[PDB]
Amino acid sequence: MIQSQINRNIRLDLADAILLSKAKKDLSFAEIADGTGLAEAFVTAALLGQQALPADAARLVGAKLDLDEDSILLLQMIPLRGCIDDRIPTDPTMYRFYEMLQVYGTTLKALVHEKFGDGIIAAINFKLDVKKVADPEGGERAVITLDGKYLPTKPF
Amino acid sequence: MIQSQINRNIRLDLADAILLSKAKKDLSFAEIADGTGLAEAFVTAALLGQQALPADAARLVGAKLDLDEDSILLLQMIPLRGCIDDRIPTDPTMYRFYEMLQVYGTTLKALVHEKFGDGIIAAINFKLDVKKVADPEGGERAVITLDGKYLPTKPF
Amino acid sequence: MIQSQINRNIRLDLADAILLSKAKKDLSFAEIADGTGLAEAFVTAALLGQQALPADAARLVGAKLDLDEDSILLLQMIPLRGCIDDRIPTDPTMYRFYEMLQVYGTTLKALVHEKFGDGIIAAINFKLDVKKVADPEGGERAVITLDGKYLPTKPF
Amino acid sequence: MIQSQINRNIRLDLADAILLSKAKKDLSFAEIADGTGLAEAFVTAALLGQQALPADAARLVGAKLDLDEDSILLLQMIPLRGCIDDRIPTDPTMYRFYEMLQVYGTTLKALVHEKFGDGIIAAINFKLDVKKVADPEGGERAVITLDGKYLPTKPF
Amino acid sequence: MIQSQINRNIRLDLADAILLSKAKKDLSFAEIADGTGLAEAFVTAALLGQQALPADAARLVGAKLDLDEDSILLLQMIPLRGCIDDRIPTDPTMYRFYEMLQVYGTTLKALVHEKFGDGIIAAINFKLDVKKVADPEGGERAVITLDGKYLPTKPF
Amino acid sequence: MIQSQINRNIRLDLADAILLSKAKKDLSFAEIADGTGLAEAFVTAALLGQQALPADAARLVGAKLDLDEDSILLLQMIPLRGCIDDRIPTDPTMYRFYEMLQVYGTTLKALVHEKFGDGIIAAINFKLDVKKVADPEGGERAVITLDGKYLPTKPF
Amino acid sequence: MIQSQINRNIRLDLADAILLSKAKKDLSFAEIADGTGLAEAFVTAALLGQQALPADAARLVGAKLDLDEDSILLLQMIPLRGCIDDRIPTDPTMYRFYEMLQVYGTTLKALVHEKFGDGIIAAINFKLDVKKVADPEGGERAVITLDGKYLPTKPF
Amino acid sequence: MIQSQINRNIRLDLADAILLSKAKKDLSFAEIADGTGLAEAFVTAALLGQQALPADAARLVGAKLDLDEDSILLLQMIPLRGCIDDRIPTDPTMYRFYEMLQVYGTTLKALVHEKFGDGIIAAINFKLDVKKVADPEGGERAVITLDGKYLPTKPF
Amino acid sequence: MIQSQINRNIRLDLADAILLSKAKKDLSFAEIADGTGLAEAFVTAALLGQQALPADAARLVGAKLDLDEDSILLLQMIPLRGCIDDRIPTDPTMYRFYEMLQVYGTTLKALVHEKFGDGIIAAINFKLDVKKVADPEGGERAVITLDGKYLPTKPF
Amino acid sequence: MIQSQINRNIRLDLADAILLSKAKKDLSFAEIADGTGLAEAFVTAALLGQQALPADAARLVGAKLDLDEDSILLLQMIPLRGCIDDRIPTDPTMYRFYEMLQVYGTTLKALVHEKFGDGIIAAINFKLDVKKVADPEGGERAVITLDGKYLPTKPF
Ligand SMILES: [Cl-]
Ligand SMILES: [Cl-]
Ligand SMILES: [Cl-]
Ligand SMILES: [Cl-]
Ligand SMILES: [Cl-]
Ligand SMILES: [Cl-]
Ligand SMILES: [Cl-]
Ligand SMILES: [Cl-]
Ligand SMILES: [Cl-]
Ligand SMILES: [Cl-]
Repeated sequence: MIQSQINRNIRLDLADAILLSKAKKDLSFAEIADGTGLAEAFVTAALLGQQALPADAARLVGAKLDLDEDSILLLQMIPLRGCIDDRIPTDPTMYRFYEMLQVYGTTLKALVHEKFGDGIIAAINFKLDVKKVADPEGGERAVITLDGKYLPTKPF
Repeated sequence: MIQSQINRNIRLDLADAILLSKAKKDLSFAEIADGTGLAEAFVTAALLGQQALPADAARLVGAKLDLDEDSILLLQMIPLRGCIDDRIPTDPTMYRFYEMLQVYGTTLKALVHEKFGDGIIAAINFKLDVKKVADPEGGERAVITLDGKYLPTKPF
Repeated sequence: MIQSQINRNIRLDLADAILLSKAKKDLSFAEIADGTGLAEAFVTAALLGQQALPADAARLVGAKLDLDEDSILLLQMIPLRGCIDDRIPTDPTMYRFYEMLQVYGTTLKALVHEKFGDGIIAAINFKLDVKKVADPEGGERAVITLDGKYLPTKPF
Repeated sequence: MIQSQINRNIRLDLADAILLSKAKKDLSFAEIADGTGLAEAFVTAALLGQQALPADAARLVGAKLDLDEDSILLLQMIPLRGCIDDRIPTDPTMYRFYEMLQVYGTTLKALVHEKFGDGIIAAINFKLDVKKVADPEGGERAVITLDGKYLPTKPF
Repeated sequence: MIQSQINRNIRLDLADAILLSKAKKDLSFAEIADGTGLAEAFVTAALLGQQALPADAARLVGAKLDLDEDSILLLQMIPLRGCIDDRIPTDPTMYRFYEMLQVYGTTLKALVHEKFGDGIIAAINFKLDVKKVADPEGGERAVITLDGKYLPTKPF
Repeated sequence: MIQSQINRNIRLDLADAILLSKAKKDLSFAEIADGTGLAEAFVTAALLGQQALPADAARLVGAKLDLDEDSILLLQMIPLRGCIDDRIPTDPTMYRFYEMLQVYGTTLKALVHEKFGDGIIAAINFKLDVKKVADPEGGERAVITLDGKYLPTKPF
Repeated sequence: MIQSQINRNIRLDLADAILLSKAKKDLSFAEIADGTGLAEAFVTAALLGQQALPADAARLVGAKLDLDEDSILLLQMIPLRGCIDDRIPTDPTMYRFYEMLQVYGTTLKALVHEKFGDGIIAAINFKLDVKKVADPEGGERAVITLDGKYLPTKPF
Repeated sequence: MIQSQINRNIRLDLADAILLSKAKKDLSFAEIADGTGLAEAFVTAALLGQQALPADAARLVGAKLDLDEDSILLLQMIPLRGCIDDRIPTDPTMYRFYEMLQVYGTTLKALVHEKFGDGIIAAINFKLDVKKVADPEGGERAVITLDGKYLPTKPF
Repeated sequence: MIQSQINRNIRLDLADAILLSKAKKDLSFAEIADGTGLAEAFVTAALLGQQALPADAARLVGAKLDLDEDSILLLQMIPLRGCIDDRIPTDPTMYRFYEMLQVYGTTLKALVHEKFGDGIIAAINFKLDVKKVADPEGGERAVITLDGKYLPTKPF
Repeated sequence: MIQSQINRNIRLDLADAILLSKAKKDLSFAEIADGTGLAEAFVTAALLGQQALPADAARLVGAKLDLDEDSILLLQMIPLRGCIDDRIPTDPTMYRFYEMLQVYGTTLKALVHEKFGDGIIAAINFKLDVKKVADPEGGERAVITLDGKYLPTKPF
């Protein structure tokens, strides 16, 4: 039977536990997700309390990280999502994504309405991935793809 | 000589005037940007107060929207950026981009550090893009790609 | 060509003009929405800045309210939605719906997950109606129906 | 004799324990409420810290969840209600109910005054329910019914 | 037909106008309410944007204050209530009532539940009067009576 | 020697323990205060961290509630007052007192200046009392009286 | 008859106009207060929207500053007090007094209780003066004296 | 070698421990500071986490309060200063000093600039003291003296 | 006679007017400061409402920018300082300085106490400067130098 | 394999422990950083949770401070940065750097755009150092150098 959380601190504390075990075992997120049949961003997000793992994947990551049974169960619960401590990130890495909203939020709105119509790009119907590639002017770049579904707002 | 703003309200007011004229003339953002040599997201963002147009682009868009001379001048000013009214968007379309941060912000941090290292993905050396794609299962999918430069944080 | 707003105050200013004209004419929202083909709540929400009217409806309600051409155009724009002045309503009538969230939000989460699964009840895919019924104990009750769609969240 | 709480964290901590036990036993909220004579939304809200269970119900759910006597006593306390961590939900599932307020709050006010008069729809003399209904265009529709008493505001 | 407001600033601007007129005419609130059939606290709250005057009262006070026709109509509108500028009053005289809540809010909760039960004392089914009397120990006291109905919350 | 607190949490944690004991013993606040010579509102407020008990009273209530010695001493401390978790109550019962300020705060100020002059009604030389009175129309009325000293502000 | 304000911006806008006229006339607050028979700090506070002038003082200062009759009437109103734009000062000069509270607030409380007892030092029965005193080790010191009455909080 | 804190909770937790000890020994702040060579307000502020004691004074108060060696060491650390839980005090006694800022903050600025010039009165080079004085109208008066150095702001 | 402001909006409005004239005349901040005797950052801060200009400097910049007499007088007023619209900058260029605080603020504290002792680095007895330097690895380095006087906190 | 944190409290708790150990050994930040090959501000920031140490540095500082293996592992994790408890520093020493932003933030923006162009000085590409200098007029000054790369924002 599906089970859900209502207080984020339970799964966020579990996340800190997972991170220590991961560091102690010198593991990557890529290798923890290996063998789950699930994308690295989905599995990572679960570990960090923002998604629920199916039972088989919870058991597999739990074995990797030497987690107890209550931890393995908790990873299968539907989370109380929200990873930002207090609404606006303080961490520079996370902040940049917030800054994108500050600079391009209204442009994204305007061009979503022009290209798709009145409604939204779903934050629920998703796939997410992060790639590193060379920058042609030197150095490296991130190409992060958010693959969402347009959901129209229509009169009733 | 470069000129810059310190109060966002001057350019956001101009954005509202620009959008009324745009509506009255039944124009798209695509056609406003057409002929400027500048990307539609860049020109859009400038009309909306979040980038500076070079003089020739400001004159071209100003002729298209029947803007006055002070307005064309204002569009060339480096803006006081920040499009969100009060920190967290109230608008559902814009809100989804905030919710993405709430769900995936720590995952984005985690994967950036794993794949690139310590530092940030910069959204000044950056361009965002929205593609319409047919969902193979009915409806339309927005693929939003975020491309920024990795700037490392290194010991000194 | 679709047109969109980015600062809520343009349409909220128009809303207050609408309400003054409506008061002088002694109009009801039911009568304004008469002949429109659209639900009372939908049209009312448009007048108040939170939905867009199709051109014919904008023309009709604009005739009823003696609106000028710019105002009729404004009602057809996709709004920057967000009706609450500063996040938490001050108005008692409005505040009761917020209090509903303070008391039942986590219950709504838990029951949505049990009945449907991981995901959301979609705020954009919608219909809303307010019905006055008799309270058998004396007085009246409001029955407010929120008719939404379940959108699942699934591993990838 | 009636007993009340003044800090929500006592009952919210109890909720987290209830949820871990419920998950360990793979129970649904529907079955926990079964045998209690009380609506599933009512009982669920109690477990989650937002309502008080009568003594018979507290004992009955306490038996099903293997709760100690202090916990069964706590469930009978009149709570310090307020389920949202910090005013605006971060969790997408709960956030959609907040967003309905941001889109429709003023419409709800305007139609309540039109149909009933000055005053409020109460959230104490109130019930809530959630029904699943197949969308005739594929998938599941969620109908949420909010039912409150009208309480007039009159001159004095 | 009943008319309502959605933005407090319209009625609060009018309240400032009413206060300048009242000051110019050197009137009291007691004098303004006299011959109205209505309690000074009700009429005063209406002038200050927090209640709706019935038509007869509105024209009466309108004549006294030399108000224009739009102003007399505005006074009959159901307000967007909320008199505090930003949530916590800055004014010492207003602050003291806020401080009563900070010191005695939980005691008020506890004693309401003991004396009446689970529920609220409605702040709507109300009447309010302020009296000045001698303090037996010297000086003057305010006796402020808040007469409201208990509305129970019962299991459902 | 008088002793005072600077962190409310010490007294608020004690309040919770007090409340658990009270419930385990099925005591009322009336009965806890009976025998102490001290008003029920004062004794209750002290238990909940908002007033200081004299030593004898602290011992009397400590006996009744089976409290340890550090707890009996803590009840005698002058508290760091402030019972609201975060400024605006989430609890419906307490929120109603906040709502009364949002509706009537400016009217209270206006009538206080009219009746008394410039200054305040003191929340310190003060007593609050709650009295049950059946409504003529069925059900109960809460008549709540706020009685406070007027303290003038005069030119210097 | 006494008159009062409910929106600080009326008196604050007047304050700014007073300040321009004062600067145009190259006047000091000392000189403006000369002849009123009222303290510098009181009269200054009045001009800045935080006290009420008696009529004669208001006519005197109004003559010095060439205020119209509406302005002189406004200066006699009991203000809606609160001079800080948004709770915490941004101005360094004003900020230092806030910093004094951050450093010494709990010490002030502790010593007040030790020296006087439970209660407060009033901020209404209160006079203030700023005095320049030569500093022995070079420079100037300000000695700000806060002179207010102890108001006990007693059991009842 | 000087030692400094960066998280206030270490020293604030220590202050609570000190206060329980002080209460258990029925000591005053005046007694605690005797023999220290330091002003009562300074020593008290140190115990409460807002100043650092010299080693000899830390040892002396440590002995009086029966503090362990880590605690005596902690008292010598330069604190992370800021005694207000959340920016605006809830406690009435502390709140009065905040209200003084809200009433007189702009007057303080105005008179400081007039008497001294552009710059600030220091809250670092700062001595303060609380004196009890009888009121010739009856009762007791607090005279708080804030004695700070003037620090000018000049062009560069 | 020294003159001072109490509401930042007067000088911030003037700043926007100044910036428009500066843009129309195609002037640099270096050119505006030319001839004044005053550092670029000091004069720029004055134009932007954060510093007062000596009269001769005000007259000079006023001539260049074609400002009226009232405006030239306003620039001589001691401002109500604080340039950030709402506490945390939204603009990326300004934000980086805030983020420096979030990353290195506790380090700055720690190293300041180590090198100098207890107290502060003043922002009054203070100047800053921005210098351009070539990056040998390509492009340009900005070296920002913060130079402030150490002001000790000593026991009293 | 690189490891990263998502909850600052883990590293901030470590920082408090480091600071107690450091005080017990009477250590300086200079001596702790000696021998690491890394700058004082960099190593200090790492101990304080705002930078990550390489393995050899982490082992070296951990030997000087008698840290356990888990703590040495923690120091090597990329942190969740953000040292300010709640956005605006309460501590005077840290606050002065915030005040620098409030006075000069817009000047910094304006002069960055004039000297460099549109874009940012990157708060990541960094070295900072704090230098103690003789003040010619008497006392000491802090010279703080922020050495960052200009990152332009260009049209596209
Ligand atoms: Cl990925
Ligand atoms: Cl695009
Ligand atoms: Cl509770
Ligand atoms: Cl249901
Ligand atoms: Cl009355
Ligand atoms: Cl009572
Ligand atoms: Cl006022
Ligand atoms: Cl003075
Ligand atoms: Cl003292
Ligand atoms: Cl410079």
